[PDB]
Amino acid sequence: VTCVSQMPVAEGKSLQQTVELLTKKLEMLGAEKQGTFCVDCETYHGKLMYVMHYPLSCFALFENGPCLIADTNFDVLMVKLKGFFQSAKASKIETRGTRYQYCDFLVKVGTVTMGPSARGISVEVEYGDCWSLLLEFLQSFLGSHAPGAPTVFGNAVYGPADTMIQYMELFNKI
Amino acid sequence: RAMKIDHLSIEKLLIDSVHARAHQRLQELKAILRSFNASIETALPALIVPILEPECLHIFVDLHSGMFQLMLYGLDPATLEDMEKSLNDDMKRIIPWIQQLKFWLGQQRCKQSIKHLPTITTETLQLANYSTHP
Amino acid sequence: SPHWQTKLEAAQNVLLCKEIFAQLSREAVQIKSQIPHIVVKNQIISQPFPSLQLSISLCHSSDHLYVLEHNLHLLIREFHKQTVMPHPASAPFGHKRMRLSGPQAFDKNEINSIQSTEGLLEKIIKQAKHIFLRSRTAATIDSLASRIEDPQIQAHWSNINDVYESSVKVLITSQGYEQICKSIQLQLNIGVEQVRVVHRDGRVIMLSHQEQELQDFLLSQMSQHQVHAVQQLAWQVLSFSNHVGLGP
Amino acid sequence: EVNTATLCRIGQETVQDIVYRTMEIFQLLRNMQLPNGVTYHTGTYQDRLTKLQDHLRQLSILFRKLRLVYDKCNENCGGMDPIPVEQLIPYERREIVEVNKKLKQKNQQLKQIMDQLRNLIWDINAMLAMRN
Amino acid sequence: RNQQLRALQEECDRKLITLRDEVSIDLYELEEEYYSSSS
Repeated sequence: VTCVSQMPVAEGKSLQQTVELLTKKLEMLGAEKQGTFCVDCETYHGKLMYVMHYPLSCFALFENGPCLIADTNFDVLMVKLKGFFQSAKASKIETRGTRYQYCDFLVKVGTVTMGPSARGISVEVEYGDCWSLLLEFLQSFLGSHAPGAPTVFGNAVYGPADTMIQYMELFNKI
Repeated sequence: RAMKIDHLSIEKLLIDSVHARAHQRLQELKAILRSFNASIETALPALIVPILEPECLHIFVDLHSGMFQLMLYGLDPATLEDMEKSLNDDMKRIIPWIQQLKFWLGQQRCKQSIKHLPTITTETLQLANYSTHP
Repeated sequence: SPHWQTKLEAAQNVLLCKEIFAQLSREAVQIKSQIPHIVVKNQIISQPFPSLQLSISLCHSSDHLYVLEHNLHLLIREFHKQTVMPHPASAPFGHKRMRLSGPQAFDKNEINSIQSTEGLLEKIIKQAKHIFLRSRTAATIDSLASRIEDPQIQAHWSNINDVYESSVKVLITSQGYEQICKSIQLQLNIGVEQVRVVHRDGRVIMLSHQEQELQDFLLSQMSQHQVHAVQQLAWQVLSFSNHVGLGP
Repeated sequence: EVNTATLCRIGQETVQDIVYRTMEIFQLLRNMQLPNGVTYHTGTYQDRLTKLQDHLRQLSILFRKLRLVYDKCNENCGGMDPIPVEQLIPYERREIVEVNKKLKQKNQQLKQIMDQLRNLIWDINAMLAMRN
Repeated sequence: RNQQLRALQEECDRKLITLRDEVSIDLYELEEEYYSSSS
């Protein structure tokens, strides 16, 4: 279920130009319009401020984060423990983008959160291992990129939030 | 037509009024079609506009509001609906959707004809590199 | 038997009937442009497709029975659901489907599992399923009467008839030959869309409301497959016989 | 009481049944494991033994009837013995035809009756669809 | 009264379902007997 996701940091033309080129390649592949599930990426910390949303958001404090409550409950817990936590002051960024469901495969393009960032390509599997079609699509979709290899294929059952935290860990990359 | 019953039911009055105005605008659309083309059909609850010359694309009117939507025993949802919404909002851009539906029937007929035999249809070859001979 | 008791019961019955008639009227007038319909003070009729004059009507002193019982049961089940317990601990007072989105992420499942449209639409599509079954039976009868000298096609309905769909398994059934079972068409008929039928190839298909020639095409090609199989039964002429070569 | 064509059809059906019984006896011989395997000590063992005994007795009777019908077909060569229409394949009866017409009419009547019956059965299935 | 009538309607549903199953076996038998002959 929890499918891989990476961020090929392209250059040369522009960031928006590379995003448009990737979107055009996906549309040529047959990416159907499926809204824009813009998944933010905010930081305040070893807790976090993950605001990525997949019609529900949560922040992964540690141990991949439980974050099993709805977004309203999490926000209420945060506002209640205002200062009682150790995680307000860091840079609060927000990534965006559109989500297209080609055929039983949703692809989301996480744009620049604070402005310096890449466009992470996130895909969603059906059942989930299961890298045959994953790799067959990734090689036909991009070039020398999309390594992925999350804390998956270890068997605790298709954890998305751990992958999201791994993707948000790219903050120190720039 | 032109019912003037003596308060049998206010609902009957609404039926009379809306039926009359709907038949008026339907005859208007039929005259528009006859101005463009050279044969159509008409019925009591609504009318029919033909698109093939050997049974779909039936027009109808909202009996309780404007915006007389259309529906065909076919496909393409969320697109035909937008076409009918633009029609209700403008009433001018009508023939481009007529030609679109012509193309639609043309492609659906061959798709349904090739469905039973072993075939795989598609929009285009998606390879315009040798764009000289085609 | 108590007289005033059954009188009061019939009174409650006609009261709830008036209530549900008002509800269906409000639904038909407040619905979107999904389908046109005719609403009168006491007589209702819709038209989801040609030859669908659904004759449901509120009578009063001032199939023919199953569909109304179905409608009553569905509306009273709707009301009953509007009244399962929420299993509240702090203060949910809702349905477990609401809290299920928390742990189990539902992009569109939770939206679909919350609430949907019903009432007139469900009865309408049930009548659509009924007319589809009638058309299938008519096609079978026409084949039996016309293609009598042809291989007598044999059908068999299913048993778990759901609220919206059903299915029938049909076969060629040549005259006195159980070894000619070369094609078996399973048709799942539903008022949602066109019927999808599979014989032996997984060829997902979709006919029209008055399109039935696919049955005759399957009949011809299965007659061909059957003569091939019975030739395999009695020399050993190989499988070089195809469907149609360039068209004779 | 000739029944000659019916006799030939019966002989064909009998040889077909002989082939099918050969298939059946092979399919019942393949699943005859060791006696003291797990539990089938003698019960299912002697059961299938008697089953195959009846199988062979029936097959012997069938071979007897096949020999008999073959001898009857051989002795049936009376009048128009050559009958060269085999290689020359092409390229009162009124009472029988009337009885057939009446039978088909009664069959159409019973077909309409069965149509009403199956309509009622589909209706009952619809009712059960409304069940809880 | 609730429990009593619930048991009653359960018995009624069981009888109706058994009726449907028997009629299903019957319809299968008669349809097989009918479709085997074409007038």
